[PDB]
Amino acid sequence: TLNVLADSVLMEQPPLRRRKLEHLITELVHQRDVTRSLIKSKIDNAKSFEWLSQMRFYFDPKQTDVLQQLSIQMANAKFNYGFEYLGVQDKLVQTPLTDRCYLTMTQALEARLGGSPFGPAGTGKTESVKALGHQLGRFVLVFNCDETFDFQAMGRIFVGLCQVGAWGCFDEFNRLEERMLSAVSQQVQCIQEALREHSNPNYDKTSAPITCELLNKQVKVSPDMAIFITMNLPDNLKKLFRSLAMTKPDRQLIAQVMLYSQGFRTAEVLANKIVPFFKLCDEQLSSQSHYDFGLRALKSVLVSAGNVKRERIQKIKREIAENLPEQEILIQSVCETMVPKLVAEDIPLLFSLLSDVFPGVQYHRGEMTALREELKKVCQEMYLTYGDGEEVGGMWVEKVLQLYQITQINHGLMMVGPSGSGKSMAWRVLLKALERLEGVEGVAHIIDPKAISKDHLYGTLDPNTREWTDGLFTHVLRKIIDSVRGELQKRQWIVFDGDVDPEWVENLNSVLDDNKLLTLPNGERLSLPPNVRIMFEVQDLKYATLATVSRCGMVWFSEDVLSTDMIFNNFLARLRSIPLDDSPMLQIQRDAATIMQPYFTSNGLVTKALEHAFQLEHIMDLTRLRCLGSLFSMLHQACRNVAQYNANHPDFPMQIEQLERYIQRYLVYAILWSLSGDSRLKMRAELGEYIRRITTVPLPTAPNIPIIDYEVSISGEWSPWQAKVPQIEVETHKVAAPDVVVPTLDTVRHEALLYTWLAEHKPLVLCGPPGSGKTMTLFSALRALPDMEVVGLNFSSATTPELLLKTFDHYCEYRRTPNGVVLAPVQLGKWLVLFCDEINLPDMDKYGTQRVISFIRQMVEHGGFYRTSDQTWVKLERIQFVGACNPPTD
Amino acid sequence: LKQIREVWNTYELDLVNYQNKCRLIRGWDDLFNKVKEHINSVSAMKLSPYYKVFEEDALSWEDKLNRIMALFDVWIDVQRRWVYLEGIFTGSADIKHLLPVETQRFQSISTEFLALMKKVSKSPLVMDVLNIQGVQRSLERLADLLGKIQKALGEYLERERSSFPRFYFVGDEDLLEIIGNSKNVAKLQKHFKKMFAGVSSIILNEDNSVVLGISSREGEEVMFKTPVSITEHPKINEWLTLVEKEMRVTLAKL
Amino acid sequence: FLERMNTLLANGEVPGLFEGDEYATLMTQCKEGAQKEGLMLDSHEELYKWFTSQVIRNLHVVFTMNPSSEG
Amino acid sequence: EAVVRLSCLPAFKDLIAKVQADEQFGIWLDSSSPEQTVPYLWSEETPATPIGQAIHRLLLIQAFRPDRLLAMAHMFVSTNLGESFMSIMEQPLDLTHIVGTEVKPNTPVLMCSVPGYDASGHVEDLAAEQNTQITSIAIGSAEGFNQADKAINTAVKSGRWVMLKNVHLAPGWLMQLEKKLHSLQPHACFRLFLTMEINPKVPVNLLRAGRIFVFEPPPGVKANMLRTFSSIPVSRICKSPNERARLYFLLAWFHAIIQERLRYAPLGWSKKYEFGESDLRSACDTVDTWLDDTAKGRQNISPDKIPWSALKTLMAQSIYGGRVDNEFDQRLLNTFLERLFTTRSFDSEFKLACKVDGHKDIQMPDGIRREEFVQWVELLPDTQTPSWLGLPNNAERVLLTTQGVDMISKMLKMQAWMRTLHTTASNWLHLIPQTLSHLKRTVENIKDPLFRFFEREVKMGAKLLQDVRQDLADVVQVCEGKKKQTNYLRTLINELVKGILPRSWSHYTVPAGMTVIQWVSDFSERIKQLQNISLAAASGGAKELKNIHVCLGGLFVPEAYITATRQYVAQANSWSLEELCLEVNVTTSQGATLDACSFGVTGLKLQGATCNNNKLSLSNAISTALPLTQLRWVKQTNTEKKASVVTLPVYLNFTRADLIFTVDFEIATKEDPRSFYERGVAVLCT
Ligand SMILES: Nc1ncnc2c1ncn2[C@@H]1O[C@H](COP(=O)(O)OP(=O)(O)OP(=O)(O)O)[C@@H](O)[C@H]1O
Ligand SMILES: Nc1ncnc2c1ncn2[C@@H]1O[C@H](COP(=O)(O)OP(=O)(O)O)[C@@H](O)[C@H]1O
Ligand SMILES: Nc1ncnc2c1ncn2[C@@H]1O[C@H](COP(=O)(O)OP(=O)(O)O)[C@@H](O)[C@H]1O
Repeated sequence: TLNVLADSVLMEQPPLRRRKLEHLITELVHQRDVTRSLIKSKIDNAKSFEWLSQMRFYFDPKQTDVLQQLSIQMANAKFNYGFEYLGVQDKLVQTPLTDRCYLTMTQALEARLGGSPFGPAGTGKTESVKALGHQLGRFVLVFNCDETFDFQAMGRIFVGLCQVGAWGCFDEFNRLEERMLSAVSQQVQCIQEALREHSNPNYDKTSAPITCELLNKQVKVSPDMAIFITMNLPDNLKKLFRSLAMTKPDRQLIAQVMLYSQGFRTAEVLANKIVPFFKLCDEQLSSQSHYDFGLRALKSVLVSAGNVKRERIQKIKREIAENLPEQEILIQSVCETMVPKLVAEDIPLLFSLLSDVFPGVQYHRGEMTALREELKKVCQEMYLTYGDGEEVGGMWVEKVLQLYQITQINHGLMMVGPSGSGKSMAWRVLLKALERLEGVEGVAHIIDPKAISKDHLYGTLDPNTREWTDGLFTHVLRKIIDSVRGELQKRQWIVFDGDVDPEWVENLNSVLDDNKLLTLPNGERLSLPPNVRIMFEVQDLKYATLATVSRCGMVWFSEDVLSTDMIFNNFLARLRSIPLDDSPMLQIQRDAATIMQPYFTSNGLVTKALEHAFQLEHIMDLTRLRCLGSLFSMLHQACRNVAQYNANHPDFPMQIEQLERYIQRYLVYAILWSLSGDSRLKMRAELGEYIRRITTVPLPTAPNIPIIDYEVSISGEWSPWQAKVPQIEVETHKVAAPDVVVPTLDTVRHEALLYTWLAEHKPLVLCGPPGSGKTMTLFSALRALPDMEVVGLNFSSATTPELLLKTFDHYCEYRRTPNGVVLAPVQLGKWLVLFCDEINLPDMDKYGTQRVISFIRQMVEHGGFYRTSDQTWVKLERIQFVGACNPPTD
Repeated sequence: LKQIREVWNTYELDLVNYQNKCRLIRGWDDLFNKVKEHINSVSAMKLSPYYKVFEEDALSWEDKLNRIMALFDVWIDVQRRWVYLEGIFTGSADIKHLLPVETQRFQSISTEFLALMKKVSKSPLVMDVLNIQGVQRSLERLADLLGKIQKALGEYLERERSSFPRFYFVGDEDLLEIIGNSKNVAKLQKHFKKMFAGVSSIILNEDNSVVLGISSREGEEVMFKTPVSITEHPKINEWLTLVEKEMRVTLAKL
Repeated sequence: FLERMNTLLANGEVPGLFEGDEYATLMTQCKEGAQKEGLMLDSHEELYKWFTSQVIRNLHVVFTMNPSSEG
Repeated sequence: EAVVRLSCLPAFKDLIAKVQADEQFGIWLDSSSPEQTVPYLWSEETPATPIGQAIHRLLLIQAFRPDRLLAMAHMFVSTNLGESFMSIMEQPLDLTHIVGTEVKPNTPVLMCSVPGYDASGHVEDLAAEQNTQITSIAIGSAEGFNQADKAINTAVKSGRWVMLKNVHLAPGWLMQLEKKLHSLQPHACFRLFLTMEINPKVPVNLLRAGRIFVFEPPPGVKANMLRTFSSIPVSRICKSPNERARLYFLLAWFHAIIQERLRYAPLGWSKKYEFGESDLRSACDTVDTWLDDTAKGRQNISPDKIPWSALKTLMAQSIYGGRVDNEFDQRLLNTFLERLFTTRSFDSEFKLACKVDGHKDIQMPDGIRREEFVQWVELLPDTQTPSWLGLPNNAERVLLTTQGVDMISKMLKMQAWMRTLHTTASNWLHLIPQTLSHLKRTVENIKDPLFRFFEREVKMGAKLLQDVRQDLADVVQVCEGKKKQTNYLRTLINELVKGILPRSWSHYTVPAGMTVIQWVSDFSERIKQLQNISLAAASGGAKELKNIHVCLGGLFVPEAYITATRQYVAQANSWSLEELCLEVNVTTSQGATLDACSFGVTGLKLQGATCNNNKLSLSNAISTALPLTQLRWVKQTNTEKKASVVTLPVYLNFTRADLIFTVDFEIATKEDPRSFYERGVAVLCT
């Protein structure tokens, strides 16, 4: 029968019949080992314990009562079969640990005691209890005792278990806190003491059914019911519960039986290889909060390997025939699931371990040439870098392909990696490539959490009128579900860019799982359409619950996927194509890029300078994207200085000769002020000295004066800043008066950088010790600009995004949808800057996220935010942000 | 006391609309904390020796504050109970046929409550509605009636849950939905998932009057050996028990 | 309390303090003060600015504290 | 070392010189109780006071034979307070004298009992002898609280002795009782008894306001068996086939043996399992049901027909093995059950325990009725060595040494300090080695699993060393006052003054509670071996790492070292990882040549056994040093292991809480594996 089943699982079967087959292989394998042990033990008597200790089934159709036709006996227990339809469910491999669990729990059931499996999580205590309950046909309930535990429900749930004859399993019962643990223990003790009297020596025949008190009234207790307390126990239940140590399951046996039920020949070798490999991955690989090398992950890898093998054989058929290498099929399944979650350091380690446990075999990746060609078209027009392997951009495109695979498999993908990796670019390029290849439109809803209150994210009920108002994500789900507007032919990717946090994913945990439904406070349920993908673009998983991380697949975007060469290529491609002025500007931009191309290459001036600056000391934590973006903005200004120079001089425009010598020196100036503009003067001098010995750009002749003290002017010459500091004589009534600045070395150069970075409308933060002159340096440049009106705003610990909202309402007006709702200042032609006093002052949350900082980041990066009144996207028109702060060490 | 004598002169009830197009009171925090502060202040001033400018100005208003507090802390309970029971009696169907005396008593109660709400809306002044006689006694009668009818609804839910004990696995709102949508059987299929282990749907007749079997999440069907007709067993608990029994019997025969 | 005093000291105005009826009453009394102090009435924003400046020149906040430097 | 530390004391300047002579010193050291007579080794001429000699002998006993520390302290208390001081504790306490006179009716008598013991019988006999009625009440029922309150109200006015059973279940009601007991009681005869187990959640206010009596189960197999036989009803043991009496006797013997082995928890069963009356009740129920099923009638059934397999399997897998966590405690449970529960247990020459007290044995009582088994149990000798339990005789010495160290620690915790903390921190800084270097990483050695493991180990050790150095130098700087401490520094000082290991310094597995000085010492040893490893890696890339005679105890994750060695052997050949099995060779000379697949380790200690060349043999002296234990990985042939080999667990600490790996050893030609299993033989890294 086993041979027939194993020959019938290789071919094409319906999924239901496939599951029936696999259940049959599991039982027939268990029966095969049991019979083989009986044969080897020379068992002849049918009353021997070696046979009497096995779960045995006795079926007698002659009985008129439905419930007692089938009798199941384990050792001396005699349960009837609750003829309740279980569905299809999932079947456990009867390992010796599972057999011991069955024996112990059945013995506890006969003694009218309870079963209390204990051990590390993931062993199979809850699943073994459920499997035993399903073997006897009982309606088994599992109560999750870690969180989302409804105490008010337990009162009637226990009564239901009593009056139905249903079981009950408490997954991780010790996770309950003492207040609710004590009362649940009291109810469980009442139930157990009521159930213990069913086996009274003198009252075994209970003419009057035995009752307990749960709802302040007597309720009958059926003998068929049971309660199981799985742990990781209260003195009430110590005398009424049998305990079993479920410490370590037989992973090799489970793997072998599952592989054999998947149709794998030589499943024993594959299991005894894959289990040690999963053991090593918990030792040799760096510990990550998202790594799952447990039993559930192993089972998932095994079923995926079975699917891969069936796909391979059915592909070969359309070109029995059982000559495929099983190990290579197992390795592909491991690598198609574990590599996306691996950090860049663990990727070579995984293949080293693979070559250790599976020597000689190699992992070959699906080419997906169809999508890799549309990637080259979505890129090269978004000014990004494409790769095809070891070449530049290969890691990023591999991460995009893995992201595509996870979107195909899962629906709650979670792109995670250090800030500065190409996560957002990856999913944007994937969305565009999918829209091009499949012809299905893709619309992205980038909802930023931690910027609005959770009530505004979902909604709430007013306790007086009981009227329901929907939140942002809830309204998005409504507009996707209720209104069609090409529903099935639009890819709604609801990207949750921001920081992951338990509080706003409590409601999402019901959506990330297979339920795919959102439960609202008012009781309505909305089901997620299959086109919707809930994407979590987050920086780290430090404050993510195990439920949320384990409920969805992910791809890890390490910092190594996006190299510096790729960023330089993006900068130069955007420079040569996108006009800074929204025709001669493009020409001068291309000339600038050509002049400055040899420095923006592999190694070279910029790479060496950035590497050297990373080992210096800065007031804030050094981020590569921060320095690179500041450098790019300064260089963009260097191409506008040429525009103004040409405009001022219609005749005799600056030719390539002057432009070359100007931009070579401006590149060094911008490198110095961008890679060391947040460090001490000694660090600036050190960076200048390092630059002097590695550059070919002509530098200031005087060696005793740092390069940081010079300016490039417009003629391509180092003009010292001291030549640009005037000697002013302030009138007597304005001596040391507010908003009175005497020019000096620092105020003439910092003002230059402020002009440079405000002409781009780029947000900036002025960092320095208190009273150093950050505010005065800013207002000496802001109010100089005719149209750059300033809005005073002070940030304290209790500051929340509502402060920015009230500032916007007071100084800005919402346009009546020219093209969507746009937030613009009341006056036209004037730019508002919201000076951020102590931008780093706001209080750190318990989950490491300042709400106002994330709120302003949402509109610095995505150019807007979401209104809380009608849940519509509002776009900033002429709003600019400027910050100032003391050093973070204070 | 100077501000106390004028805060009551200008004080709106701040009426709001309802899903049934009726007026209700939304303001409760300002209507409790401010009155408590005023009564504490007047009690302190009367107790305090420095009162020889207000020899008699708060005793005539201490009783007014007590009347405000009693009327409105009964009113909040009245309105909360009324809106909850209005939702229960209107959202779910067959509430007229099931519990007819309760439904008619609640209809009369809602008529009285809406008449009172119209009376308070025509003069949205708290002084102008405290002067109306019989408001306190009518409100306590209304609250006590609401308590009794809510208790009766709970008792009916308990007696319907006692039969077919699988109802103990669902909440009060879910069980009200189950027992109210007797005609619209198609809404029950979302609750069978929690009431059973594996059963998720019931295979009904062409006109959804005879239960031919059950189904599951995957789609596996279990045709009943003897289908049960809801027509001959109109009550939901009866045919649900019959469905469970026939499921057991069908599983045994198969 | 300290959050409110932060704005009362650094800038001299508390934005999230006078809202609704309080804001209108404050405008009434401050414009009346401007009239009785020989000050020309201006727009609501300019009148608010004048009131804030009046607070600047007519308000002194004193903090007394334990010499415990840890506090 | 103890001699050296005692010689540091001024009273023992001449201690090596004086122990050179007096050849009787060795005989005294080997004496069973070398505290009755102690050699004069302190250098004192004039002092002859009894207290001075007593304390000098106490220090000598702490130096020589610290297992007799409890006895020496008892003699010291005898000298300082007379030889009758503790004798009041030996006699059985009489509650009548305490309760009648110096127990006020306001004060509630707390009937404190160790879990697994009941103390209601004492006061029941008290009431029987004093003919006073008791309104005994069980605690745990909702109506039980009201009934107890009504009994309190109706008994204070009449002075009726109220009793509450297991009142520790409810802490809130006990708080209410303690609060309400402040009210005066009209009657003086009132005496309130709260029977309650030693539970840390019990209110402290009740403990302060009440008289606490502590009762413990008397140690010994004989007392345990008397307790079990008294618990079991006479009717339940006498009926049915007469073999049930001997089955109950065997069950009582097994239960007593496994509970008295719990006292020797390190060397007995690795951790303290809970084996109270519930397990014995379940085993009795199992025996009842299976003898009813097998022997339907009342006939004298043959022992061969006894369902031995059913009882052994149910008591090894379901009711006694259901609490065993690891493999080896389960193996020893199985060993006991196979040894006892067999048809040979009904013979007349069947030994309950062999090798006991040298060469004697404990015979089975040839009995048919419970009376003869009980009389046999009460005829057991008062003397009981740990050899009754299958454990070696020196388990008593180990337990006594542990108890002496515990008493020393308790007195130490029952004892400005800027200067002492400063000097100890400076001594730690001087002794702890300097920074650790990891400046070797070549492309060719990234493939080596040994290099990867050693690199991760050295990196983690260097980071933790830098953290410890920085924190301890910060502590030093705060000591002089030139730096101000913070909350982390405050809790660090609070931990260091009490000598408890800081939680921030714990990143590798350490014994559950140890002195910070020991942590600093073993940390210094670990850093020293890591420096040696780094120096070897600097000298050579992949040649010296294999030839490192590493100390397995000092590794932060020695199991990772075993895995890395397996990986290295797998890469050396074309073999895969799962195709390898560990072979272990213990040598004598340190300069023994190492093979290509062989890996030498040092510091391994063998417990309760010794090896001549590579064959184990039992030894009464525990902790036999294994010099240069070689680990070999070989192509396993998938053959069954012989019956002349044993699988010993390899633990890292003296406490047996974490398994590193398992080692197979060939035993000598005389010993059997079962004796190794029951003697607690294992290999220890530290
Ligand atoms: N080939 C490339 N692919 C992707 N991004 C590139 C590439 N070349 C340069 N870049 C730049 O690198 C950055 C990619 O970061 P991206 O915006 O995708 O990150 P994010 O997930 O939104 O945010 P963060 O990295 O801070 O978490 C952009 O500034 C982009 O212009
Ligand atoms: N004997 C077994 N055969 C097959 N799968 C098992 C077995 N034991 C455990 N598992 C799997 O392990 C996974 C986790 O087990 P679980 O019941 O969550 O353990 P715990 O409750 O101890 O955390 C389950 O998905 C289950 O399928
Ligand atoms: N040229 C100058 N450079 C530096 N500081 C100056 C200069 N001119 C005036 N100052 C004084 O420096 C102080 C800096 O004040 P402020 O800008 O509030 O400091 P911060 O912005 O660091 O909080 C001002 O009070 C101003 O009087």
